[PDB]
Amino acid sequence: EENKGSVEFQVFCFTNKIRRLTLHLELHKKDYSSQRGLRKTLGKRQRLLAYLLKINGVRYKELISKLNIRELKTR
Amino acid sequence: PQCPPGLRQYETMAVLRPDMTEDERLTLTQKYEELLVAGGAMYVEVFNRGVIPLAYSIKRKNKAGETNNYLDGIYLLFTYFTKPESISPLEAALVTDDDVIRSSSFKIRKRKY
Amino acid sequence: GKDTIADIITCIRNADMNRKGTVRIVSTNITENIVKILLREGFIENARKHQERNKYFLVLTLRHRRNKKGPYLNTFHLKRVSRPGLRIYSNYQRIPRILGGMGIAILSTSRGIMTDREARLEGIGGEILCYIW
Amino acid sequence: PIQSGDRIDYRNMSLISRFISEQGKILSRRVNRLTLKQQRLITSAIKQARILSLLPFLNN
RNA sequence: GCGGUGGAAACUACCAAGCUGGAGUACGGUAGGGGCAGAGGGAAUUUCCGGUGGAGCGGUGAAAUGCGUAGAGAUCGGAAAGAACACCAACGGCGAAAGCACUCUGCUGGGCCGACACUGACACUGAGAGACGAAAGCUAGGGGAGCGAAUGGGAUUAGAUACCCCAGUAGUCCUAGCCGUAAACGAUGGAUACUAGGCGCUGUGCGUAUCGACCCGUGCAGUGUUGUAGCUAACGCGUUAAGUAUCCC
Ligand SMILES: [Mg+2]
Ligand SMILES: [Mg+2]
Ligand SMILES: [Mg+2]
Ligand SMILES: [Mg+2]
Ligand SMILES: [Mg+2]
Ligand SMILES: [Mg+2]
Ligand SMILES: [Mg+2]
Ligand SMILES: [Mg+2]
Ligand SMILES: [Mg+2]
Ligand SMILES: [Mg+2]
Ligand SMILES: [Mg+2]
Ligand SMILES: [Mg+2]
Ligand SMILES: [Mg+2]
Ligand SMILES: [Mg+2]
Ligand SMILES: [Mg+2]
Ligand SMILES: [Mg+2]
Ligand SMILES: [Mg+2]
Ligand SMILES: [Mg+2]
Ligand SMILES: [Mg+2]
Ligand SMILES: [Mg+2]
Ligand SMILES: [Mg+2]
Ligand SMILES: [Mg+2]
Ligand SMILES: [Mg+2]
Ligand SMILES: [Mg+2]
Repeated sequence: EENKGSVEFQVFCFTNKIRRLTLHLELHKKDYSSQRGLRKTLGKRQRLLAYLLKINGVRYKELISKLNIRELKTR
Repeated sequence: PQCPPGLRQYETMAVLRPDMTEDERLTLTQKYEELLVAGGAMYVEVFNRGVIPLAYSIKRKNKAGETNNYLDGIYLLFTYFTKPESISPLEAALVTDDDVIRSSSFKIRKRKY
Repeated sequence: GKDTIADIITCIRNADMNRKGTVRIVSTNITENIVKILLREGFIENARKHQERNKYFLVLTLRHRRNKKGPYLNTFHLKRVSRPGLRIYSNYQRIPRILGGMGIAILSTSRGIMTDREARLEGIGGEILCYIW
Repeated sequence: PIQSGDRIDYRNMSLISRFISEQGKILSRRVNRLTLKQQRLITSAIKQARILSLLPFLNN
């Protein structure tokens, strides 16, 4: 289905699992074990994005405008 | 065969006071079957084994204020498929009743050894 | 595998110190050429290539134990020089020579890989890959 | 030699009472010669049964 | 050494396209005291209310303080409260570390394994910076059985501001925060590659054994004990290196 390994699909799966995790992190604030994972996965997504910005400028801008991902920290 | 579509499998044991009749027992039966089915249970399968002496004496206070000391007990066994969301009230709803002296519920996992 | 050259070298050094004649190494233009050269200098018995799952392996036969394994007068040394951290180059008049010439120095130059001998004949300098005793 | 061919639970009392001491203590894995997985499952079972008063903590 | 010009193109760098074995994604499995939250459980202890009973209990190297005829302890029957979870438990399990174990349910973090299903170097490390971080401690509100700094009595002693005994407040517990230190120890930063074995365990996978439990041999992933090469000032370390090399702090 599409490419399940494609950059943009992966970044999506990540952004989505993160915004999902957000609710759990809001309800139970004392769970640090889970937050540590969040920070890890966010790291992954951020990496892929940096990579994709290097490789293709167009696909990148399209993607972060599409998935409502916050603009990059290289500015 | 049993096949849940987006549900969790469950077993529940309930222990009731020995002083009960079969009509009061079936009324409880009916009641809890209805709570389950009202909670989205597809397949309520109930089974009964009543009146066994307990390992140990248990005490239950009533709403009438009675201290009831038991020896025997009524074991009700429930296989049912409910959403993980809806198992929440059931357990307390079992605790709250004066007729239910000891309740416990288990999730069932497939055995692979 | 930050450095590939160093790694080949190491697999040799290790298999050597443990008295085994046979080594598996992973091939590459560099690897292959270096091993060729190693053969024409004569530090190693025989080379050959293998392939599986799109992987290439040069197996190296190695010079037999010295008149037993316990009593070894000689080992076969190897040393990385230009390495990712610091790359060493040399002109024609600084070209290294090893133990008065008993050992050999490998150079990558404009004309390809060679020993110091070749570099002196042709008058070329370049990047010094490693030394061999 | 000895083995579990039947699903072990808290309601197979025959089973669990094999692996229980006279005093109702749980016997160790080294004694019962069970795989670690088994032993754990037994243990939790015994505790659950103990709560449901199917088997006693202490004796009479 | 700097500057101009003419050549070479291996290696670093650049530019264009490719490739999976590195790193990930999906898919399917499976073990687990991972974490947060919510239910439920029983011993034991302490106090209180009774019945019995009627001189000592309790404690120490030996004593005494103490508790007791206003009925102690002992024993049976009641309630009530808090805290900790016997056996399992193991030279076992998960966790980044701190740590995590009566039971259960729910929300969720990782791990590992087998398949090409996919992307195609997306890697490793990390100055600054951020999060977590035993116990003691602190602010605010609760809670207060046991234990117990401080404190007091009793001893012991030349003395005893100690060790022992009798009491006993903070604190230990919960909620919301601060503090950021420990022999926070493997006294061993991280990643990758590569180099005998023997005996063990945990997870899975394969073939065999039966056609389901073993069983065997094996493939991985981690974990434990001896030990060869090699290393080391010795002790020792030894595929989980303190070995042979590369990179960053
Ligand atoms: Mg120069
Ligand atoms: Mg010049
Ligand atoms: Mg070229
Ligand atoms: Mg490229
Ligand atoms: Mg009780
Ligand atoms: Mg008394
Ligand atoms: Mg571990
Ligand atoms: Mg999980
Ligand atoms: Mg492609
Ligand atoms: Mg720092
Ligand atoms: Mg903090
Ligand atoms: Mg504290
Ligand atoms: Mg103070
Ligand atoms: Mg005390
Ligand atoms: Mg004093
Ligand atoms: Mg006290
Ligand atoms: Mg706090
Ligand atoms: Mg320090
Ligand atoms: Mg230190
Ligand atoms: Mg066996
Ligand atoms: Mg291993
Ligand atoms: Mg050791
Ligand atoms: Mg050793
Ligand atoms: Mg050292």
